[PDB]
Amino acid sequence: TETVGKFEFSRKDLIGHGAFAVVFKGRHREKHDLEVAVKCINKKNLAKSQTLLGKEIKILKELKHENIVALYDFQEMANSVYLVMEYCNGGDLADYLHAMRTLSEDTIRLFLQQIAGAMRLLHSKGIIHRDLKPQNILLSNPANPNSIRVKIADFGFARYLQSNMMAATLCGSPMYMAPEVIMSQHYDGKADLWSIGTIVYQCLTGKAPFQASSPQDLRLFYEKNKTLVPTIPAATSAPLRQLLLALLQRNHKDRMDFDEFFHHPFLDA
Ligand SMILES: CN1C(=O)c2ccccc2N(C)c2nc(Nc3cnn(C4CCNCC4)c3)ncc21
Ligand SMILES: [Mg+2]
Ligand SMILES: [Mg+2]
Ligand code: NA
Repeated sequence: TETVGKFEFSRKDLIGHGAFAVVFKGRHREKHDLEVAVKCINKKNLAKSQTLLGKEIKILKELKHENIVALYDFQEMANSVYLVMEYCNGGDLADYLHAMRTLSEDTIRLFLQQIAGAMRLLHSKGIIHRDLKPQNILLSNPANPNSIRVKIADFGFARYLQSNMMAATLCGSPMYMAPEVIMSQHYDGKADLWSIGTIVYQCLTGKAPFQASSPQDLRLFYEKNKTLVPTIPAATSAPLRQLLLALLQRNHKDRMDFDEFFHHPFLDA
């Protein structure tokens, strides 16, 4: 049993691992019924892990929203870092999609309304996420789709981007990266809208809109297709087709912007 502030956890209760973080289920030391998740360094990548957890604290201490994973407390020292975070009892969207195969349009709408709410706050604060993918969309059941609450997670790659500036750091997951990102170009907040389009498309169809054998293959594909149109099933509703066509636009200047996204007809219906 380890303690971090008024919280505790055991390393027996592993609920996630990646190259740059390990997450354990834990609880409040006084109110044992209050569940939390404690994110820790992965010692196999100590320096980068330490950097990314520190960045996540910096960003999440400024973001409070029902559709963003909460940061209850944290502890940073010279040689260790811990985050005490919201425990999402439904796991991730990736596992949910694997089980369901595809989601209904109505479920996609409910989830995307929530993602949109979170994105409105990121956008108003001038923050870009840069690692949106189903593994980083968590679910919480307060077990039918109307009651599922979605939370964007894993803000270790997120940054402030001033509205007249562009980012250029290569980060994210290649299958969810906007063309401009994977092509090593400058990008802005609209890169995350491409990622969201990709997630929506994957929920609808069970596949990636642009399949490739490797990251390199995907990049070459984007490079050689200056006009790029996703294959959308004919049976798709007209508003969802319109949303996907506008999000999955190769050239960022032309892509759907945040105001259009937040007010898109698909999200009313
Ligand atoms: C804070 N945090 C994270 O930063 C995060 C971010 C990205 C990806 C994973 C994370 N990890 C593991 C997180 N995972 C959970 N919840 C979670 C995981 N797996 N499960 C399953 C399902 C039910 N049955 C068994 C347990 C429940 N909440 C918060 C998490
Ligand atoms: Mg991130
Ligand atoms: Mg961009
Ligand atoms: Na993609």
